[PDB]
Amino acid sequence: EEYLKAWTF
Amino acid sequence: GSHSMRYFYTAMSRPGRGEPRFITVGYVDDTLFVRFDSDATSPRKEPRAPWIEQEGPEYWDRETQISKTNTQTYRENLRTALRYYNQSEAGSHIIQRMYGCDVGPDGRLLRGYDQDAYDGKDYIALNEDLSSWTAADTAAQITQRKWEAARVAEQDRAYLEGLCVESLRRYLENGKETLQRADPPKTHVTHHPISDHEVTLRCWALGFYPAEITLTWQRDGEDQTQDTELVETRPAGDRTFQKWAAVVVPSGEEQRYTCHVQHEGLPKPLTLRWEP
Amino acid sequence: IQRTPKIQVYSRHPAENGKSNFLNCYVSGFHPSDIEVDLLKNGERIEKVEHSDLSFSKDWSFYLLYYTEFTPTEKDEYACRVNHVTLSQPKIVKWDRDM
Repeated sequence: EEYLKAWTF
Repeated sequence: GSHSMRYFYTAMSRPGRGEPRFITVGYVDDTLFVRFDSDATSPRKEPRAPWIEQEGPEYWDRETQISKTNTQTYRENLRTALRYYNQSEAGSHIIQRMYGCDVGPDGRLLRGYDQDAYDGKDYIALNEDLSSWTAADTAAQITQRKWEAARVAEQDRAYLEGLCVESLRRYLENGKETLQRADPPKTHVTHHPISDHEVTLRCWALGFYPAEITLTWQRDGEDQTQDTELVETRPAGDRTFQKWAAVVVPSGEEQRYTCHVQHEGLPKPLTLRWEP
Repeated sequence: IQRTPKIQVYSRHPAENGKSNFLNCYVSGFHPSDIEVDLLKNGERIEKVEHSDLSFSKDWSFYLLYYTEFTPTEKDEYACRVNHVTLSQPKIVKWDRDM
């Protein structure tokens, strides 16, 4: 399962 | 044994040919189990291994949503990277990410990963402590600053220590027939004269899983690294891998050479010779 | 900045004339990801060749497997033809059952 949170560069 | 789960993202801009393509593949060890492609007819997370197919409809909806959101995130990242490197909008660029977790035989976290690259070079990576970042350059330092302010590392640590090892544990059990089966190499040595006084001895390893293997030649018990041609381990297409190592030897001297094979599927390393 | 592909052409199972098998062309170690790969039978492009989903190694370099069903014979020649930004001309690697 992936992680749903991603912050941008 | 020890196991890994990894997700791999590729985001590739293509000016004049639409928005950047976003692809995700997920692996447990050397087994692909899930894929997403933004260029698919109706993009969603798709199963690629039988043992993931028992995840219910809620799993697939949630995972598809993550990938759709990521497509946008990584498109923003491509725009941002252009700015941070003072690059033109005419060129095609690539961001890659790899992340996931390694676990031991008891299933406890060995270590976590979250790494990004830009145009094939390191950009930023979560340190093994899961609490700080290594930025490759002054551009990535801007990202580092942002991610420190937002406490991103803490949120990655929570995933890596929790859901990552939790889902990997479940997959290993559900896929125990295959994921927890090592297939040892089928080995043999071939012999081909090149010329009157030179022969090629090629040591073959076929049909093995996982991909990790060591193949070496020795002459009189001494490693022949410089004069060994070793090909990259390659997929057979049936889950298994192949590899060979070759050495050119003087005619009549074949029995001085031994091939050594190490693989997790072998209880002990093997020693092979040319068998006429 | 740019990395040229390594290329290997081989079968899934040991080759036996008249016995159906799979012909593989594994391209690896390349960057960027755009790549053109054809499998050839006697110089002509084989239709409907399938390939794996784009993946990459620990060093960020890409790899792909291209594959098709084939029944090897003594006479028929097989090869893989690869083009990439790093190559000024397509590279042809012939199938040799001993490699």
